[PDB]
Amino acid sequence: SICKSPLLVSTPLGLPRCLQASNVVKRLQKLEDIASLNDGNRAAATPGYQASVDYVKQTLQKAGYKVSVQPFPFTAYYPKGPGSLSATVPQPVTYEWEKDFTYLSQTEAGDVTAKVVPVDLSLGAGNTSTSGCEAEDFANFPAGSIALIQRGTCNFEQKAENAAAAGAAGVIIFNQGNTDDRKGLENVTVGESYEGGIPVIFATYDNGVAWSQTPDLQLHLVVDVVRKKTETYNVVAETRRGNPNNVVMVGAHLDSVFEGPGINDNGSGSAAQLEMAVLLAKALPVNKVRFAWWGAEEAGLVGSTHYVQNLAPEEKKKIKAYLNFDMIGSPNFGNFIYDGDGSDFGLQGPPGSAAIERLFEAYFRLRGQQSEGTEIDFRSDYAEFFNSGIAFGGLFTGAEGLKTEEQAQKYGGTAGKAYDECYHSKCDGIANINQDALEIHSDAMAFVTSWLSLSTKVVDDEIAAAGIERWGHDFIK
Ligand code: NA
Ligand code: NA
Ligand code: NA
Ligand SMILES: [Zn+2]
Ligand SMILES: [Zn+2]
Ligand SMILES: [Zn+2]
Ligand SMILES: [Zn+2]
Repeated sequence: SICKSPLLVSTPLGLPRCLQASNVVKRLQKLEDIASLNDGNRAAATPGYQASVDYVKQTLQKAGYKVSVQPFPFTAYYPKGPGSLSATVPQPVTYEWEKDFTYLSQTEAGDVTAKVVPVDLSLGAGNTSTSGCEAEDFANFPAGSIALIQRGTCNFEQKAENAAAAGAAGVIIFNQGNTDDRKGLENVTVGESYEGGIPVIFATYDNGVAWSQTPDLQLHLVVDVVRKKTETYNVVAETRRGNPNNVVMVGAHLDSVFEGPGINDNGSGSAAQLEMAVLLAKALPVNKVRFAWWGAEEAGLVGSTHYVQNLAPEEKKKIKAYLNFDMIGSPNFGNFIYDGDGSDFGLQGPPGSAAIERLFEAYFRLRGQQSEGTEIDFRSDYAEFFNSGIAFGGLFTGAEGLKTEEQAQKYGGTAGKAYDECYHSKCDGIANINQDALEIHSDAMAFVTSWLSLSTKVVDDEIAAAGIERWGHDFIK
């Protein structure tokens, strides 16, 4: 009733009043029901994702929006079982899955036994290895061997594809070892676009050093995964009203990991943004508001990156600001605002990102809540907007990091536990939501979206004055 009036939903203090976490939770329950009917997940290239798309689309159509379901090619990747790695020559040694070695995400499967050949290594503290980054590194590389490659400088995908082009049967990339914190296993990917055709694993630095100095070494490596070329979808809609040349865009990825329902990650952002879009159907914005639900974020930001890269330059220039909402209901939440001004972590977003951050900061302060910065190093769907020079910001309640004592004093909850203990897990379901955090973060999403829908001047002022290790969850280099 009252929240159908343009006088409420058009303005920054009216829209949050109308956007209730309890109503967002009803949408989260629908996503939970979808997961339960579709093998327990809403992952890219699954019926659970398709049913999520259908729900978002129908909801938007019922609220009066035209909806664009935008397909894009997508190579799905699924680990089927643990990997194996053993030395056969000069002496039999069994290496330990998830201790000595792990998979590169998006690797091909394989079962390979071959001589191990090091490629352009530069060992030791402080090294600036470029191992495997240039085709010349593989001059005189014997086809059929396993390439032993050191992390450094360029993307894992480039190292592995260069090895494949030299006829390698498999690739072992070991951590760089230039600092003490770069010697263990890490979450690493060859990218959804990997086309090397051969298996690729990651190993600890010390294992790489020792293997590189073992004469006659042969390793037997088994990678048990499946890749499948298919497609997935973004869902895009925009208000009929508002300046089409000054678009305020909001996004939230709609896919989960395969491991679970993805209710906090990222049902929370998807559902809050959907409630906001439904409310904004009755608003009278000055600037057009565009809403995107991204596919395949968990595979390396594939949907959001595809959307931005495929916009005609004229269309890209019309997007003035991008706001990203990825995980905003964490049970053990902190109040995190993207650090667009680099005040905390030294990485600055494109001009206008500071103004967006300041809007979120001021809103949290007005509500009597504390907040703090979080990193913007290409961890979610703003990445390609950032890369394209578009001002951006966003909100986050925390994932696998452990809450600090100071944060427990500011936000409550439990110090020493993850902000979200069900991150990327089967338990990321309907119970894995803090409704107080969801309420405040949805309120702030609504306030800043509505503010910018009336005036982008704070962003425009910074644009006028002005004159990559990860890509999503995994490290690309
Ligand atoms: Na080289
Ligand atoms: Na692709
Ligand atoms: Na990952
Ligand atoms: Zn997410
Ligand atoms: Zn995630
Ligand atoms: Zn900051
Ligand atoms: Zn509220």
